[PDB]
Amino acid sequence: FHDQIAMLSHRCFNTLTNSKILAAIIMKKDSEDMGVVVSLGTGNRCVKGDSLSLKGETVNDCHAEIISRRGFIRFLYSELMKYNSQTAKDSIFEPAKGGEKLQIKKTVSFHLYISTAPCGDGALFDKSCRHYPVFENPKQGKLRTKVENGEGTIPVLRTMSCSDKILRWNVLGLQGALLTHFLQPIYLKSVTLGYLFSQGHLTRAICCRVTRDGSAFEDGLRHPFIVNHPKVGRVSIYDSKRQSGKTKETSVNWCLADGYDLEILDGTRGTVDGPRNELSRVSKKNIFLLFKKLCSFRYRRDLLRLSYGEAKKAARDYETAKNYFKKGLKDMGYGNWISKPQEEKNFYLC
Amino acid sequence: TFHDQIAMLSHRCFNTLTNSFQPSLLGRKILAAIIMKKDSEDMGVVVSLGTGNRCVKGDSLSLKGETVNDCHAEIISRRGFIRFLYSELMKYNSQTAKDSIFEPAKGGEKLQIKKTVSFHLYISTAPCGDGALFDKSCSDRAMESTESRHYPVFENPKQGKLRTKVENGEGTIPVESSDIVPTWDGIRLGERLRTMSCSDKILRWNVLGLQGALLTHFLQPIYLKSVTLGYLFSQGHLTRAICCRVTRDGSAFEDGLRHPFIVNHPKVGRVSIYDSKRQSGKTKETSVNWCLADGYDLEILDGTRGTVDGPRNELSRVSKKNIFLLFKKLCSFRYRRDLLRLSYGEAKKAARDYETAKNYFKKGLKDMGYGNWISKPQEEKNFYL
RNA sequence: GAGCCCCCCGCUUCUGGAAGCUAAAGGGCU
Ligand SMILES: O=P(O)(O)O[C@H]1[C@H](OP(=O)(O)O)[C@H](OP(=O)(O)O)[C@H](OP(=O)(O)O)[C@@H](OP(=O)(O)O)[C@H]1OP(=O)(O)O
Ligand SMILES: O=P(O)(O)O[C@H]1[C@H](OP(=O)(O)O)[C@H](OP(=O)(O)O)[C@H](OP(=O)(O)O)[C@@H](OP(=O)(O)O)[C@H]1OP(=O)(O)O
Ligand SMILES: [Zn+2]
Ligand SMILES: [Zn+2]
Ligand SMILES: [Zn+2]
Ligand SMILES: [Zn+2]
Repeated sequence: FHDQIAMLSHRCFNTLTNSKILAAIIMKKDSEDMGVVVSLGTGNRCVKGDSLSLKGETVNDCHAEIISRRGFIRFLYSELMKYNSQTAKDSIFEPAKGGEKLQIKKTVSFHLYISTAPCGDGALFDKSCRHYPVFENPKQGKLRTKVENGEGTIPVLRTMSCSDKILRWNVLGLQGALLTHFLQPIYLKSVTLGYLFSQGHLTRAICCRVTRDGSAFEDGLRHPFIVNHPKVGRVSIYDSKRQSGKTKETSVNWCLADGYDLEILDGTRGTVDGPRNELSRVSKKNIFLLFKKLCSFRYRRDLLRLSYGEAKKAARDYETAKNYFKKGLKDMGYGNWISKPQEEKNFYLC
Repeated sequence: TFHDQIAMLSHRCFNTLTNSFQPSLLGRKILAAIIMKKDSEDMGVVVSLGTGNRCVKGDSLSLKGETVNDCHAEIISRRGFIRFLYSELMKYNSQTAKDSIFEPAKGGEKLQIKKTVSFHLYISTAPCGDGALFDKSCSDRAMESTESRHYPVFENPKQGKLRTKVENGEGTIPVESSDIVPTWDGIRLGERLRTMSCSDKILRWNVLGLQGALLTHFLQPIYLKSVTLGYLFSQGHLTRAICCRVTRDGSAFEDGLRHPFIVNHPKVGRVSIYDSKRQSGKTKETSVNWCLADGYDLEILDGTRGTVDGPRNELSRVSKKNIFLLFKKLCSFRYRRDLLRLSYGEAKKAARDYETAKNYFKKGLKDMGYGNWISKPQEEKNFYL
């Protein structure tokens, strides 16, 4: 099953780049349907403190998984644009309970593919080493933050590892805070790894680290947020020699609604590769514009007046679930999750 | 001491140990040995032996200290010396204090080496790094100079720079403006693993001691007295490589260091004539270890993986785990209950004096202008037992 | 200050040999 996911992602990337560390998100309409790559990203770098922007014109994490999520979010905005009464049947969204929000249809699902293991708790193992998590040592399961000048992470202006962010996705959903105003949380059906795959430490890293001490965490999670446990798999055949070849710091991102227009960024700074230093299309400003257009289209003038921080905090349910998940992580002994100052998110669109 | 004696002792010990073993040890090799001399008329006895020319890859590292991060001959030789020191500390007691190489120091808290006992080191070639940036045609002639005063030469700024043996690369490259921070998952994901050169390690021994950090609980630092090389010897290069490069900008570094930690200026020497048969290619990866307490037992390791060469890839007796086991045994024997409840990293950090000296030495190396020391990921030094 | 090539050093692919990569240390030419 995961071989088809990997080959689909590789074929899509090769076709788009005809004119590597590569992640993709794949939406499979039905079991018989092969599936289509919907979001695609590459990169291995993260910006530093000097490239941090208060007004949010720079992507603060050019890693592959993060940028694929940010392409998938743009794709979801596009699909919400396309939704109407006439095209309701042919879309992937259906009315949810209460009629206040839409929701993803049952048959359509999403899957994630990463060429290598996420940084953090997904590659803490040696040759010696239903979910089957592994908790043999006290140090295992701790939060780790990305280090500057490298792909690695160190245990706890600091950016959490890819594994911790995948855990946050598996608890609070993929859609983020803003799309909660119009959607229910969406969770990955499966996670596929190309290299550096350990079953015990991947399932512990992404889902099961909050189920170590029993089911005392799920009960406190208000619906519809759940502790997702996606199916975890590996590619059947793999390259033997680890690839140590030097890797460029360019990041390629694409979404299904963009046709054949890839965007290239440099992870050291987080802007489009060019002398003019164009604003990235996966940046905070473009996402806020896309949301304000969705709100204008949906006649929800209440959300227009809110800035990025105010609109993000407007989703009471999502923010309460986020705070509860952070507190649950701090309780079990994993260190404090770092959040950037609110002045970064307190920007008003022009 | 007459260097030819050190070389003959080392090679005779090797030949006797491997006189009738498997033919796989007939390839080219680099040999290092440590010799101890109890008095003036002592003929000399080998107390360690190591070989090999490789290191581990970034993939083969271990999170519980079950691998050896290096296999260069001098490194394995110093590890064997550490094992010998542990065994000799085991044998010590009140009855056999005179026959032992140790004597009580001021206050009796920690032992020290007898003033009549000395240690020498022989390497079959020049140590990699700052000690080998010159052609074999630059071979100086052997002179029996009575004076012990070194003669370092600082021809260019590039000389004196620190350097690492990168993985899957050729040569010995300085600590660049490469700010790649060594991390466990980062190295696993595919970055380059950089192990420090043997010349830098020998400088570290001369400034800190050959006993490491754990042994400093029970002993004062142990220093070397002579280094004998069998090829690629140059006085002005080797002297700066091992001990003089920390004294280039005056003696202000010496007064900063705190007794019993002091710089060491061992007598440098070269064998009378080199063995001209030094083939460049065909350098296999097997490594050999031998200590005095072992008797006739030699440990053969595959240098690429850092484990015992065999299908079972069992533990190496020079690995960090076995050294920690010996430390626990000695702490139990010496009624040191407080140290018995600490981890490897904390036990090394328990010795305030050695840690302070090591940090000061690294800071002095960086400030004076030779780069920054490259350390293994913290998840690899502080392991789980 | 730029460009080119001449030599010694740990890996992959077709007992031996051949090719390629690795980035440092000296040299020559315009
Ligand atoms: O860009 P992402 O990596 O996908 O996540 C960012 C951001 O994380 P980064 O700053 O590391 O990029 C926020 O995390 P913080 O570091 O700011 O704490 C996070 O959550 P918050 O914005 O609530 O802090 C999230 O937001 P969401 O919960 O909607 O997934 C999202 O923020 P943006 O998408 O607005 O940039
Ligand atoms: O090569 P070795 O002679 O065995 O030196 C190793 C080790 O070097 P490796 O990099 O090859 O593992 C450490 O060097 P770094 O990892 O820091 O670069 C260093 O350990 P410390 O810096 O923490 O002191 C040292 O320690 P010591 O001076 O006590 O001998 C010692 O460590 P081990 O004895 O544990 O192998
Ligand atoms: Zn990452
Ligand atoms: Zn799980
Ligand atoms: Zn060497
Ligand atoms: Zn000297």
